Amino acid sequence: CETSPCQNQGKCKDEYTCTCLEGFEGKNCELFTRKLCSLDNGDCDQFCHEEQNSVVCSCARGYTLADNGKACIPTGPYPCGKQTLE
Amino acid sequence: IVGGQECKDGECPWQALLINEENEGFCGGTILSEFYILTAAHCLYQAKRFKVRVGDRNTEQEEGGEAVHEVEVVIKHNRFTKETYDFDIAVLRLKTPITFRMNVAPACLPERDWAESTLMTQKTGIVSGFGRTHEKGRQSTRLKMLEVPYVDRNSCKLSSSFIITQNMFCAGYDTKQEDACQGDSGGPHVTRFKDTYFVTGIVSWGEGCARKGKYGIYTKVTAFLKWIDRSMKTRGLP
Ligand SMILES: Cc1cc2cc(/N=C(/NC(=O)c3cccnc3)N[C@H]3CCCCN(CC(=O)N4CCCC4)C3=O)ccc2o1
Ligand SMILES: [Ca+2]
Ligand code: NA
Repeated sequence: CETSPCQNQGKCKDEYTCTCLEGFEGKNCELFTRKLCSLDNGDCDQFCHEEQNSVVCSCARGYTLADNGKACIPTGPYPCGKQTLE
Repeated sequence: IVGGQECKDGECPWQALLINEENEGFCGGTILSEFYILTAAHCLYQAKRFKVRVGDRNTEQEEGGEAVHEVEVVIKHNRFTKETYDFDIAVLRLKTPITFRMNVAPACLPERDWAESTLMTQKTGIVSGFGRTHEKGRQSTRLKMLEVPYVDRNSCKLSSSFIITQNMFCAGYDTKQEDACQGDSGGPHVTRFKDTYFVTGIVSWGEGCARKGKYGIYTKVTAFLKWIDRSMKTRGLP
C-alpha cells in the first residue's frame, strides 16, 4: 500500500486489497459506478433515460420497477418480450 | 421467410396470423396486449374479411392452444399512402381478449428515445412469419424466424428503386439468400436487449425476396410509438 495503489481515496489493506468509497468499483476503485445511458444501459434492466444529468430506469408493459431503481419485476407469468417457458 | 429456421416451442410467441374468409393466412401481425395486434395498413386491403389467429406454429394441423379472434375495431394510420407505403401501420382491437399461454405472449413496445439509441444501434433484429420460403415458392405452413442485420439509411436509399421515407428502414443481406417475403407482411421485426424482445418494425415491402443488392423494407416503429400508445389507451367500447 506504500504507493497508494487504491484510486479515488479507496482504502488499502496489507498481496493487498482495496475497500472503495461508494460510487467506485474495480479492484483498485478506479471505475465509476455512476454512469449515463450510453454505458451498460445505465445499469437499467430495460429503459434508461437521463434526468438532471442522472440516470432513471423504467420498465415495459407487464413489469414493475424494483425498489433498487434498476431491475424490472414481472407482474405475471407472461410479461412482454419474453419467450414462453411454459 | 427465405432462409432462417422454424420457430421452436415458445420462441416466437408474439406472432399473429391474419386469415382471410377462406381461412388462409395472408399477412402477419404482432401481439401487443390481450386486445391489440399491430400490423401493416396495406394488409387491410388484401382480404374482404379477416380474423386473427394466435398460438399457431403449424397451419395444416389444429393443435390446441391455437385460437382465432375476431376484430372489433380496425385502426389504420390515416396517413397510409398507397403509392409509397409511407405510414404502413395499423392496429387491430380484438372482440375478445387473448389469454397468454405457451406460444402466445405480447412483444414489448419500447420508449422512443431509448429505442433509437439502444435498439436501432444494435447489429441485428429478428423477423418472423408464414410467408414464402423462396421468392418463386410457396408460403410456409410452419412459422419461421430470421436474424436480419440492420442496414444503414444511406445504403438503404441507394439500394432502392422506390422512395425510402423516414418512416421506413432496411434490414437484411446484400447477397446472402435470406429475407422476409410475400405473406410475411404485417408481421414482427423485434430487437433483443438483455433477454427481452421489443417491437422495432413491421414487415412492409421488398423488391422480390432476397435479391442481390436489395433489402427488406420495414415500417419504422419508433416513428409511431406515440401513435400506437394513443390507439391502445382506448380500452373498450364506451
Ligand atoms: C421485409 C420484406 C421483404 C419483402 C419482400 C416481399 N416481396 C414482394 N414481392 C415479391 O417478392 C414479388 C416477386 C415476384 C413478383 N411479384 C412479387 N413484395 C411485393 C408484393 C407485390 C406488390 C409490390 N410490392 C410493394 C412495393 O413494391 N412497393 C414499392 C413502394 C411501396 C410498396 C411488394 O412489396 C414482400 C414483403 C417483404 O417484406
Ligand atoms: Ca395449427
Ligand atoms: Na439482398
